[PDB]
Amino acid sequence: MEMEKEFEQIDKSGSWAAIYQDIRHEASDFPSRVAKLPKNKNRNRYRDVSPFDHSRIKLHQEDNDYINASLIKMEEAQRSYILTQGPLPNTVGHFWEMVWEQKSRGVVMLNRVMEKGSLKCAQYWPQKEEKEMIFEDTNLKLTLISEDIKSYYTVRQLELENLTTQETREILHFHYTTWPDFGVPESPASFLNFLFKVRESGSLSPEHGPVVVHCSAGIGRSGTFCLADTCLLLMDKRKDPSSVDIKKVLLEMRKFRMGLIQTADQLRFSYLAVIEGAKFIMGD
Repeated sequence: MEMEKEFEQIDKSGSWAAIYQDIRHEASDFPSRVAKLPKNKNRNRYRDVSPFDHSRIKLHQEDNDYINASLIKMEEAQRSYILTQGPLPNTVGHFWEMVWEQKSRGVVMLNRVMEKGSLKCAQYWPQKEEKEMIFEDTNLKLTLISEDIKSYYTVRQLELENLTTQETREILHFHYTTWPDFGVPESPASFLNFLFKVRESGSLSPEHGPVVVHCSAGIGRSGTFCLADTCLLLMDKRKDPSSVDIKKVLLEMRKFRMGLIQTADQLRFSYLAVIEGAKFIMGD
């Protein structure tokens, strides 16, 4: 069923809450035993959001290999993503260790450091060229190279240095700065424009490790980003684009991380973004 017609059907009947609850009911449940060990309590931002054991990212260190992050591997679309929580004061060094070990090119950030008067993630990158950051626990140095501030997003060039080997890499930071404190955007135009800028940079492409994407918990805005991308890519690839079923794609992605798409308003926005974005994929 063409999603655009499905969309008007749900909208006129006002059943978004009922659709969303069906998804929550049918979603996978796998163990997350490592996340729940007592030695990891200060590595989790929220008690109710954990990576499944089968899909978690492992840090390459013998001490403690745990980080709240998951590998979402989309086999038909041929895309992979790492979804993670906003880093905590005690995990900023683990976060950049993961970026290094997984060979990522880009970091995608969908929240502000402070929202609703409260801190949603640590200030984990440097704000001035001449004031670099050193992560002593993981032996990394991070320097701000340049910054381009636009009306709806900021793109930063960063240099990450492995202090053990003195290798350096360029990391691109894509920061969407205008998601509202409550609710979802009224139009998907600026979110789609952001997604295409990430794509154009090479950060989503198979010559690099998976992109790292995060918000505060790493499941809501982050889920919207990867669901819209994968759905638009499948519409590009298939003979019949109307065969793409966003609810089935979302359930496949929830085999790899719990809770993706947090509200019925986020589900509706995901539909809207894919519908409007297809009016470029089909050729515009």
